[PDB]
Amino acid sequence: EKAGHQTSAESWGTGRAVARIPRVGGGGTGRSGQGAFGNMCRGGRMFAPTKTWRKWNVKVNHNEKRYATASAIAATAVASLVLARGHRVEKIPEIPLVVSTDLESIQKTKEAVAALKAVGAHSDLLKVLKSKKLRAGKGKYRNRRWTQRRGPLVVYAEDNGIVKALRNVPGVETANVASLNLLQLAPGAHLGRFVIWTEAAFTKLD
Amino acid sequence: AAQKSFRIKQKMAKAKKQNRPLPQWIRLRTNNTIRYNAKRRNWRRTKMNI
Amino acid sequence: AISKNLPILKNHFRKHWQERVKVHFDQAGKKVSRRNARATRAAKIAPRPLDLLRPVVRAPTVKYNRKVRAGRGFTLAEVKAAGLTAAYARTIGIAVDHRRQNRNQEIFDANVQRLKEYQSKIIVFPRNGKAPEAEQVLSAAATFPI
Amino acid sequence: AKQSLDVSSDRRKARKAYFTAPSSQRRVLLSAPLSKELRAQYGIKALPIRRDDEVLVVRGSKKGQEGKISSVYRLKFAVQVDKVTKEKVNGASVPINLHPSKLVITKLHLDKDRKALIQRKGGKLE
RNA sequence: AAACUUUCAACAACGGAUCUCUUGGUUCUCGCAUCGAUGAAGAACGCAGCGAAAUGCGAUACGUAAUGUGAAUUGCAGAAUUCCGUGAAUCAUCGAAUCUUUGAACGCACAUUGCGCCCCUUGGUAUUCCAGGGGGCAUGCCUGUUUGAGCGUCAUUU
RNA sequence: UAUCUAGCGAAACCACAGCCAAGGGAACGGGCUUGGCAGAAUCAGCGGGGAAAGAAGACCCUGUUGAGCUUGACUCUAGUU
RNA sequence: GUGGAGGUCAGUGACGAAGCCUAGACCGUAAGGUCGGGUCGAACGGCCUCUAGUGCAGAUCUUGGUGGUAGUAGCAAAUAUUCAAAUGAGAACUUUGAAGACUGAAGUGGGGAAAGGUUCCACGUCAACAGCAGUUGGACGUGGGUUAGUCGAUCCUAAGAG
RNA sequence: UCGAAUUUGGGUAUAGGGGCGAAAGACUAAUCGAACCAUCUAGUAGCUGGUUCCUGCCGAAGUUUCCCUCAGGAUAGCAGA
RNA sequence: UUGACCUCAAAUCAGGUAGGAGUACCCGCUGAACUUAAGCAUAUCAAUAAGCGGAGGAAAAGAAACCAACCGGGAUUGCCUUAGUAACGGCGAGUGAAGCGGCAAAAGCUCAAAUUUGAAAUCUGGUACCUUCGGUGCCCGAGUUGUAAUUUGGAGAGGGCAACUUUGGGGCCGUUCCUUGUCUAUGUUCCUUGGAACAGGACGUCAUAGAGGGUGAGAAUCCCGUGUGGCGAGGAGUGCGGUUCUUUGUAAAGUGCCUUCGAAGAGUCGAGUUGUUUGGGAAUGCAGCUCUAAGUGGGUGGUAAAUUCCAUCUAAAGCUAAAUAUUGGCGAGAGACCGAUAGCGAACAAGUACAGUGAUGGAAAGAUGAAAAGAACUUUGAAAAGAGAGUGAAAAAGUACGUGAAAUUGUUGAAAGGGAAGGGCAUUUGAUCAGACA
Ligand SMILES: [Mg+2]
Ligand SMILES: [Mg+2]
Ligand SMILES: [Mg+2]
Ligand SMILES: [Mg+2]
Ligand SMILES: [Mg+2]
Ligand SMILES: [Mg+2]
Ligand SMILES: [Mg+2]
Ligand SMILES: [Mg+2]
Ligand SMILES: [Mg+2]
Ligand SMILES: [Mg+2]
Ligand SMILES: [Mg+2]
Ligand SMILES: [Mg+2]
Ligand SMILES: [Mg+2]
Ligand SMILES: [Mg+2]
Ligand SMILES: [Mg+2]
Ligand SMILES: [Mg+2]
Ligand SMILES: [Mg+2]
Ligand SMILES: [Mg+2]
Ligand SMILES: [Mg+2]
Ligand SMILES: [Mg+2]
Ligand SMILES: [Mg+2]
Ligand SMILES: [Mg+2]
Ligand SMILES: [Mg+2]
Ligand SMILES: [Mg+2]
Ligand SMILES: [Mg+2]
Ligand SMILES: [Mg+2]
Ligand SMILES: [Mg+2]
Ligand SMILES: [Mg+2]
Ligand SMILES: [Mg+2]
Ligand SMILES: [Mg+2]
Ligand SMILES: [Mg+2]
Ligand SMILES: [Mg+2]
Ligand SMILES: [Mg+2]
Ligand SMILES: [Mg+2]
Ligand SMILES: [Mg+2]
Ligand SMILES: [Mg+2]
Ligand SMILES: [Mg+2]
Ligand SMILES: [Mg+2]
Ligand SMILES: [Mg+2]
Ligand SMILES: [Mg+2]
Ligand SMILES: [Mg+2]
Ligand SMILES: [Mg+2]
Ligand SMILES: [Mg+2]
Ligand SMILES: [Mg+2]
Ligand SMILES: [Mg+2]
Ligand SMILES: [Mg+2]
Ligand SMILES: [Mg+2]
Ligand SMILES: [Mg+2]
Ligand SMILES: [Mg+2]
Ligand SMILES: [Mg+2]
Ligand SMILES: [Mg+2]
Ligand SMILES: [Mg+2]
Ligand SMILES: [Mg+2]
Ligand SMILES: [Mg+2]
Ligand SMILES: [Mg+2]
Ligand SMILES: [Mg+2]
Ligand SMILES: [Mg+2]
Ligand SMILES: [Mg+2]
Ligand SMILES: [Mg+2]
Ligand SMILES: [Mg+2]
Ligand SMILES: [Mg+2]
Ligand SMILES: [Mg+2]
Ligand SMILES: [Mg+2]
Ligand SMILES: [Mg+2]
Ligand SMILES: [Mg+2]
Ligand SMILES: [Mg+2]
Ligand SMILES: [Mg+2]
Ligand SMILES: [Mg+2]
Ligand SMILES: [Mg+2]
Ligand SMILES: [Mg+2]
Ligand SMILES: [Mg+2]
Ligand SMILES: [Mg+2]
Ligand SMILES: [Mg+2]
Ligand SMILES: [Mg+2]
Ligand SMILES: [Mg+2]
Ligand SMILES: [Mg+2]
Ligand SMILES: [Mg+2]
Ligand SMILES: [Mg+2]
Ligand SMILES: [Mg+2]
Ligand SMILES: [Mg+2]
Ligand SMILES: [Mg+2]
Ligand SMILES: [Mg+2]
Ligand SMILES: [Mg+2]
Ligand SMILES: [Mg+2]
Ligand SMILES: [Mg+2]
Ligand SMILES: [Mg+2]
Ligand SMILES: [Mg+2]
Ligand SMILES: [Mg+2]
Ligand SMILES: [Mg+2]
Ligand SMILES: [Mg+2]
Ligand SMILES: [Mg+2]
Ligand SMILES: [Mg+2]
Ligand SMILES: [Mg+2]
Ligand SMILES: [Mg+2]
Ligand SMILES: [Mg+2]
Ligand SMILES: [Mg+2]
Ligand SMILES: [Mg+2]
Ligand SMILES: [Mg+2]
Ligand SMILES: [Mg+2]
Ligand SMILES: [Mg+2]
Ligand SMILES: [Mg+2]
Ligand SMILES: [Mg+2]
Ligand SMILES: [Mg+2]
Ligand SMILES: [Mg+2]
Ligand SMILES: [Mg+2]
Ligand SMILES: [Mg+2]
Ligand SMILES: [Mg+2]
Ligand SMILES: [Mg+2]
Ligand SMILES: [Mg+2]
Ligand SMILES: [Mg+2]
Ligand SMILES: [Mg+2]
Ligand SMILES: [Mg+2]
Ligand SMILES: [Mg+2]
Ligand SMILES: [Mg+2]
Ligand SMILES: [Mg+2]
Ligand SMILES: [Mg+2]
Ligand SMILES: [Mg+2]
Ligand SMILES: [Mg+2]
Ligand SMILES: [Mg+2]
Ligand SMILES: [Mg+2]
Ligand SMILES: [Mg+2]
Ligand SMILES: [Mg+2]
Ligand SMILES: [Mg+2]
Ligand SMILES: [Mg+2]
Ligand SMILES: [Mg+2]
Ligand SMILES: [Mg+2]
Ligand SMILES: [Mg+2]
Ligand SMILES: [Mg+2]
Ligand SMILES: [Mg+2]
Ligand SMILES: [Mg+2]
Ligand SMILES: [Mg+2]
Ligand SMILES: [Mg+2]
Ligand SMILES: [Mg+2]
Ligand SMILES: [Mg+2]
Ligand SMILES: [Mg+2]
Ligand SMILES: [Mg+2]
Ligand SMILES: [Mg+2]
Ligand SMILES: [Mg+2]
Ligand SMILES: [Mg+2]
Ligand SMILES: [Mg+2]
Ligand SMILES: [Mg+2]
Ligand SMILES: [Mg+2]
Ligand SMILES: [Mg+2]
Ligand SMILES: [Mg+2]
Ligand SMILES: [Mg+2]
Ligand SMILES: [Mg+2]
Ligand SMILES: [Mg+2]
Ligand SMILES: [Mg+2]
Ligand SMILES: [Mg+2]
Ligand SMILES: [Mg+2]
Ligand SMILES: [Mg+2]
Ligand SMILES: [Mg+2]
Ligand SMILES: [Mg+2]
Ligand SMILES: [Mg+2]
Ligand SMILES: [Mg+2]
Ligand SMILES: [Mg+2]
Ligand SMILES: [Mg+2]
Ligand SMILES: [Mg+2]
Ligand SMILES: [Mg+2]
Ligand SMILES: [Mg+2]
Ligand SMILES: [Mg+2]
Ligand SMILES: [Mg+2]
Ligand SMILES: [Mg+2]
Ligand SMILES: [Mg+2]
Ligand SMILES: [Mg+2]
Ligand SMILES: [Mg+2]
Ligand SMILES: [Mg+2]
Ligand SMILES: [Mg+2]
Ligand SMILES: [Mg+2]
Ligand SMILES: [Mg+2]
Ligand SMILES: [Mg+2]
Ligand SMILES: [Mg+2]
Ligand SMILES: [Mg+2]
Ligand SMILES: [Mg+2]
Ligand SMILES: [Mg+2]
Ligand SMILES: [Mg+2]
Ligand SMILES: [Mg+2]
Ligand SMILES: [Mg+2]
Ligand SMILES: [Mg+2]
Ligand SMILES: [Mg+2]
Ligand SMILES: [Mg+2]
Ligand SMILES: [Mg+2]
Ligand SMILES: [Mg+2]
Ligand SMILES: [Mg+2]
Ligand SMILES: [Mg+2]
Ligand SMILES: [Mg+2]
Ligand SMILES: [Mg+2]
Ligand SMILES: [Mg+2]
Ligand SMILES: [Mg+2]
Ligand SMILES: [Mg+2]
Ligand SMILES: [Mg+2]
Ligand SMILES: [Mg+2]
Ligand SMILES: [Mg+2]
Ligand SMILES: [Mg+2]
Ligand SMILES: [Mg+2]
Ligand SMILES: [Mg+2]
Ligand SMILES: [Mg+2]
Ligand SMILES: [Mg+2]
Ligand SMILES: [Mg+2]
Ligand SMILES: [Mg+2]
Ligand SMILES: [Mg+2]
Ligand SMILES: [Mg+2]
Ligand SMILES: [Mg+2]
Ligand SMILES: [Mg+2]
Ligand SMILES: [Mg+2]
Ligand SMILES: [Mg+2]
Ligand SMILES: [Mg+2]
Ligand SMILES: [Mg+2]
Ligand SMILES: [Mg+2]
Ligand SMILES: [Mg+2]
Ligand SMILES: [Mg+2]
Ligand SMILES: [Mg+2]
Ligand SMILES: [Mg+2]
Ligand SMILES: [Mg+2]
Ligand SMILES: [Mg+2]
Ligand SMILES: [Mg+2]
Repeated sequence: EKAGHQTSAESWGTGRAVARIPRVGGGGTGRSGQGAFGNMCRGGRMFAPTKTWRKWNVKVNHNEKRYATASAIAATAVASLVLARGHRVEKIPEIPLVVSTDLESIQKTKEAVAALKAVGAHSDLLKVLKSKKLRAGKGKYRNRRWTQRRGPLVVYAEDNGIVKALRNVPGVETANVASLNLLQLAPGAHLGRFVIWTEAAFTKLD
Repeated sequence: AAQKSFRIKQKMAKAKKQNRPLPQWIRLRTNNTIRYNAKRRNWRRTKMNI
Repeated sequence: AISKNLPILKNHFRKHWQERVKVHFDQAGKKVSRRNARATRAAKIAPRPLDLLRPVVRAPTVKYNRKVRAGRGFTLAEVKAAGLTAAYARTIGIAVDHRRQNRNQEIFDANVQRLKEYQSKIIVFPRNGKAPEAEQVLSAAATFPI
Repeated sequence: AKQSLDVSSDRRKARKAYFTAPSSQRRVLLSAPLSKELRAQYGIKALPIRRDDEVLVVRGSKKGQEGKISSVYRLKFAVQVDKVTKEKVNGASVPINLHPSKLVITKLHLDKDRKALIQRKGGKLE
């Protein structure tokens, strides 16, 4: 907020054949005389400088919110939306994809991946990995360096090692039915996330 | 001036000692970055103001 | 600056207000910090239960006297009538209010019975040593709802 | 996936830490992997390079060459193998700068301490 | 028709846009509570084998003691006794020291490397003069110690 | 001195520019319309023109813009009684 | 059409990304889009969304850079120079010798106060500087140089400070 | 004008609604009908200047009324959606 | 004459404390004007800036001389709300609180006024010893013009009667808290492009580790780290968990009944006036001057006064954690933030260089390459340099150094030009090029 304004610069008034921005006073440095404060001057304050009391968060009605996430769950069936969303699902048994509750208790990553593959997730786990790109923007040097696709969403009822087994495999996200988050059910506001429901989780939905 | 205080003659002594070119060996150091002496002074160009 | 059929507004922004804007960016911060603060008090406080026993009280004025509401402390009368002293009731997690006076019998029996049930549903460890670990119920308010 | 609240994935915080790292920290940064043989020989995967070790360049143009580490040039984040050098126009010879991660360690220079280190990591030795 | 002027292009100038960089900035959040007469913050002058500066330090001067590491430092020279070791290092850590001239800044002054006083000590034939070494002397205020003042005032002498 | 040479080498100013007559036009055109005309590249002079350059007109008016100064203009005030 | 953000095309790329050049090609009424070639060297784009420090010819606009002017105005106050030798790659300008002049002791002579602060002196030396020059310099480089019982300060008091 | 109300060095005092003035509103560091420095301050501006891509459709007003109003507002009207 | 007392002095007397800094936040003092009112003086800006004094990790506030008017509540602080409301206001412009309710945090108390009077029971200092944040003995001294125990309004005290119930002070080890150290997976296998493989292909491995950085180009698996755990070290400290030694006691406290009492802050409360301030209105706080109380009293009860009632606290002395604040400081994690004319003025020997008598003012300035491999040598040159050579993946990277736009400039090539140039529609000529035939 104090930026651009660390000068005691005055206008020179008119009558001096030169434009009338404030100008740095004094001499001997060549800053002395330069246009000041102005939003069009090198070094000036910017126009309408940004402020922290900008609205950052947003209120959504709790009920509209549920409608949204309800709808996002509804479309995790509907084979077409899931395909249309990325999500290589042509070679999976059926939709929804309900898996044995024994999944929640898997402790080890390699055993986790191996079952995800067994039930059909192979192609999607490969979409990620074959997709990691250097983020194009300046974000690439703002802690947003790489980029990739979004894997399957494994929904559990009780976490018994499954959340830790999967955590480190690219693209796979785990979630607990009782929670469930619109941002993962519909990444970037497209419907149709590939969801692998443990059976325990599937029944708790109701 | 021509009959000074020790404080002043002292300041001039430290002055003299800063009026020397770069010790050229520095130019060779790893990551060295100083090219020339950028604080070089001259009696007939910039007065030291005591 | 008067025009159109608009409601006359009163937007008090003629002092140097931009100097005194408080954005609660630390809202999530201070909740995390408040939760940890209680999780430490819980553990410091042995099996004792974070809060004290509060009395029933009838809320003041013609607008809130329908409701009943936790008051500050238990009055010297209720404490005695419920069979203990002020000085001691404090060390037993009971809040005592030297300022509150008893004018209504109903409330009085209410709080004296509230003190009976409190005493009957706690256990007070000996001064000695033992310290027969007995796990904290965390409120007391929750235990003895109003 | 970072999980502690005292690691920083901040790319700026990292690069500053590396380039401004003190000598004592660069010693461990300048670690070379032991050779296949030496690894089963010591039950140990790699070690902070040190001067009179014996090394084989398993990367770069000087792939295949080998020799004794002449100096660890911690300042330059670079190690110099006396045996791997440039000749110039004026015949003069000049060290090439090599990086421990592209070397492999073949014969260690053993101290009282160098051994106790190998044992501190959980190794066996000859 | 040249020259010249103009326009387009290639190659070469001038200039530093653009693209890509980033040990910097900016904003948010979390944790914490520690300057000083036991001389702070700031200033001045100094200090390296070869430095003007930046950084660091104080005549023990890019550092001394200690502790951890376990072999560098490196622009050049260098020492070499320091490499199975009370031990390399422009290392880390830091609990011990040194810490010029100053500064609230305190013997007095201070546009002065100006001028006193005391104590111990050393030399000069010296309690007294000169010179070297060490240790000292500001203000307000509190508690106490000692030495005092006043027909303010109590008793006690013969 | 200028002026020709060797070396050294600025500034103001610059919409684009630079031949006229009349006409009309913001009522005095370098450009527009109709005529006169019109031939490379230039040197020394010159003060007709460029309504030349130099300063967001000191004059004059407007502004619910000032300030120095004055006074039985409004409103106060140190002091003094 | 731009900067950044969610999703996606398992998009483009060191066998050459981005950029820049190009009276070469094509699409759109247009803002613009696409391609070829050349230069280049590490990143980058399409589509659905999100987002703003989002588009310049002007503001006697800000900062930087560049012209016409123009090899032009100009380099004319202080009476003045000349011949030879030496040096040197190079001499109207340096050094020496010779001549002609000047200041004319109210000095262009001989010292100081204030102020500068090393300019003093020697050796080396010409990239910049000395509005021609340069072998010369108050320039550059590297060194040397300021000796007190009696000269000053220090002591005293002045207006005054405190 | 040039032997004194002369010239002049150093030291010293006077400070901004204040100083100093053989009196010119002069002088007070190229600043004087109120010095310089920073801050309040991005002071206010009914006034001047500028206000950055394309295409498509519609498309005005200088009139009414009240205004310390007359270079401005409100109001109606015309305009779009 | 001698010894005290009171009050006042002096010491380089014995031991200590104050200054100054900083100041983001906190307690006070002091105090504008620009501005807004379309003019302007009340008002507004603003109880703001500038000035002055004083603190802390927070400060302050705080256990009701409170809110209320209820079926009453019950220290303070802060949020949500009350509310842009009650109210103030050239009633204009503008301004503007509080009680209740929900919530965060919670916590409570101590002096003064009392005869210990069968024993000043209290305390600083010196001194010797000790088990040294301290204890003991002794001696000066303080103190009756009152130091302790007791009591604090919620009470409480002196009597009298009647019974039970309860404990203090150390060691030492842990845990807790603080500072720290070390260790803990998996490819560097082949082929291709390359100067470099960290790139594409092939075949694998680890994964509670595919966060991040380094390394000759996009590296989970080359290095450091990451994840998960393990092994240590040095502190502090009475939180509490263990232990263990002293029994502090003819000590201290709690409660029932009967009786007598029941001390409670003054140039203050309050009142007049003046000024200031406040939403506070016949006056919200504050201050100056004058007047100045009382004890069934005093204060408050948001319209002045007289009378009668009622409600409600207990002033003029005091301490106190948390919830609260924080453009400063120490240490951390971050971002739909800026990307070297931007972002702090400063990404660099930046508050530098430079200006100013001074207060102050205050820049510009990042990038060869993976690596200096920073060009040996030859030749022309007085030198600088040029020309060869050489290095490099590249000199179309030569310490003028990545890319290297534009204005503007040189050269070469093409073309036009009788007082500007440039533009529109159209076609000749010259140059140049797409597509389509099949
Ligand atoms: Mg501002
Ligand atoms: Mg200013
Ligand atoms: Mg101009
Ligand atoms: Mg500027
Ligand atoms: Mg800026
Ligand atoms: Mg603006
Ligand atoms: Mg909604
Ligand atoms: Mg596994
Ligand atoms: Mg991979
Ligand atoms: Mg992408
Ligand atoms: Mg980005
Ligand atoms: Mg980018
Ligand atoms: Mg980009
Ligand atoms: Mg002198
Ligand atoms: Mg200066
Ligand atoms: Mg001076
Ligand atoms: Mg209307
Ligand atoms: Mg407001
Ligand atoms: Mg305002
Ligand atoms: Mg904040
Ligand atoms: Mg918090
Ligand atoms: Mg609580
Ligand atoms: Mg009630
Ligand atoms: Mg109520
Ligand atoms: Mg116990
Ligand atoms: Mg770890
Ligand atoms: Mg480590
Ligand atoms: Mg290791
Ligand atoms: Mg090194
Ligand atoms: Mg390297
Ligand atoms: Mg012919
Ligand atoms: Mg072109
Ligand atoms: Mg450039
Ligand atoms: Mg850029
Ligand atoms: Mg880079
Ligand atoms: Mg940052
Ligand atoms: Mg955080
Ligand atoms: Mg030095
Ligand atoms: Mg150094
Ligand atoms: Mg040190
Ligand atoms: Mg050395
Ligand atoms: Mg040795
Ligand atoms: Mg040791
Ligand atoms: Mg050591
Ligand atoms: Mg160190
Ligand atoms: Mg010493
Ligand atoms: Mg020190
Ligand atoms: Mg003094
Ligand atoms: Mg002295
Ligand atoms: Mg003196
Ligand atoms: Mg002697
Ligand atoms: Mg003798
Ligand atoms: Mg002495
Ligand atoms: Mg005394
Ligand atoms: Mg006495
Ligand atoms: Mg002429
Ligand atoms: Mg001639
Ligand atoms: Mg000429
Ligand atoms: Mg010539
Ligand atoms: Mg000139
Ligand atoms: Mg010019
Ligand atoms: Mg034009
Ligand atoms: Mg034109
Ligand atoms: Mg004419
Ligand atoms: Mg005609
Ligand atoms: Mg006419
Ligand atoms: Mg004209
Ligand atoms: Mg004619
Ligand atoms: Mg001619
Ligand atoms: Mg002419
Ligand atoms: Mg003329
Ligand atoms: Mg002219
Ligand atoms: Mg004018
Ligand atoms: Mg103007
Ligand atoms: Mg006026
Ligand atoms: Mg005036
Ligand atoms: Mg009159
Ligand atoms: Mg009068
Ligand atoms: Mg975009
Ligand atoms: Mg580019
Ligand atoms: Mg081209
Ligand atoms: Mg072309
Ligand atoms: Mg084409
Ligand atoms: Mg085209
Ligand atoms: Mg096309
Ligand atoms: Mg192209
Ligand atoms: Mg190409
Ligand atoms: Mg390209
Ligand atoms: Mg590169
Ligand atoms: Mg994309
Ligand atoms: Mg969009
Ligand atoms: Mg903008
Ligand atoms: Mg435009
Ligand atoms: Mg444009
Ligand atoms: Mg632009
Ligand atoms: Mg422009
Ligand atoms: Mg323009
Ligand atoms: Mg325009
Ligand atoms: Mg311009
Ligand atoms: Mg020009
Ligand atoms: Mg010339
Ligand atoms: Mg000429
Ligand atoms: Mg002339
Ligand atoms: Mg002359
Ligand atoms: Mg003559
Ligand atoms: Mg000759
Ligand atoms: Mg001559
Ligand atoms: Mg002659
Ligand atoms: Mg002569
Ligand atoms: Mg003569
Ligand atoms: Mg004479
Ligand atoms: Mg004469
Ligand atoms: Mg003379
Ligand atoms: Mg002399
Ligand atoms: Mg001088
Ligand atoms: Mg001399
Ligand atoms: Mg010489
Ligand atoms: Mg030369
Ligand atoms: Mg010169
Ligand atoms: Mg010259
Ligand atoms: Mg020359
Ligand atoms: Mg010299
Ligand atoms: Mg010298
Ligand atoms: Mg003398
Ligand atoms: Mg003397
Ligand atoms: Mg005084
Ligand atoms: Mg005045
Ligand atoms: Mg004034
Ligand atoms: Mg005054
Ligand atoms: Mg001036
Ligand atoms: Mg004034
Ligand atoms: Mg001045
Ligand atoms: Mg503005
Ligand atoms: Mg007007
Ligand atoms: Mg105006
Ligand atoms: Mg349009
Ligand atoms: Mg129409
Ligand atoms: Mg009127
Ligand atoms: Mg009117
Ligand atoms: Mg107008
Ligand atoms: Mg109307
Ligand atoms: Mg209409
Ligand atoms: Mg003393
Ligand atoms: Mg202070
Ligand atoms: Mg203060
Ligand atoms: Mg005020
Ligand atoms: Mg304002
Ligand atoms: Mg107003
Ligand atoms: Mg106004
Ligand atoms: Mg106005
Ligand atoms: Mg006015
Ligand atoms: Mg207002
Ligand atoms: Mg006010
Ligand atoms: Mg304010
Ligand atoms: Mg202030
Ligand atoms: Mg505290
Ligand atoms: Mg403190
Ligand atoms: Mg706190
Ligand atoms: Mg009380
Ligand atoms: Mg309350
Ligand atoms: Mg209202
Ligand atoms: Mg209003
Ligand atoms: Mg107000
Ligand atoms: Mg308000
Ligand atoms: Mg509440
Ligand atoms: Mg307490
Ligand atoms: Mg008692
Ligand atoms: Mg007492
Ligand atoms: Mg290969
Ligand atoms: Mg890389
Ligand atoms: Mg890289
Ligand atoms: Mg890439
Ligand atoms: Mg990596
Ligand atoms: Mg990675
Ligand atoms: Mg891995
Ligand atoms: Mg890893
Ligand atoms: Mg690893
Ligand atoms: Mg420690
Ligand atoms: Mg009281
Ligand atoms: Mg009165
Ligand atoms: Mg006041
Ligand atoms: Mg009233
Ligand atoms: Mg009042
Ligand atoms: Mg009453
Ligand atoms: Mg009354
Ligand atoms: Mg009550
Ligand atoms: Mg007290
Ligand atoms: Mg307090
Ligand atoms: Mg902060
Ligand atoms: Mg964070
Ligand atoms: Mg940070
Ligand atoms: Mg900048
Ligand atoms: Mg710019
Ligand atoms: Mg920008
Ligand atoms: Mg700047
Ligand atoms: Mg940097
Ligand atoms: Mg810098
Ligand atoms: Mg300064
Ligand atoms: Mg400076
Ligand atoms: Mg500079
Ligand atoms: Mg670069
Ligand atoms: Mg560059
Ligand atoms: Mg490089
Ligand atoms: Mg480089
Ligand atoms: Mg050769
Ligand atoms: Mg050759
Ligand atoms: Mg060459
Ligand atoms: Mg290549
Ligand atoms: Mg290239
Ligand atoms: Mg070359
Ligand atoms: Mg290049
Ligand atoms: Mg070179
Ligand atoms: Mg280049
Ligand atoms: Mg002509
Ligand atoms: Mg045509
Ligand atoms: Mg065909």
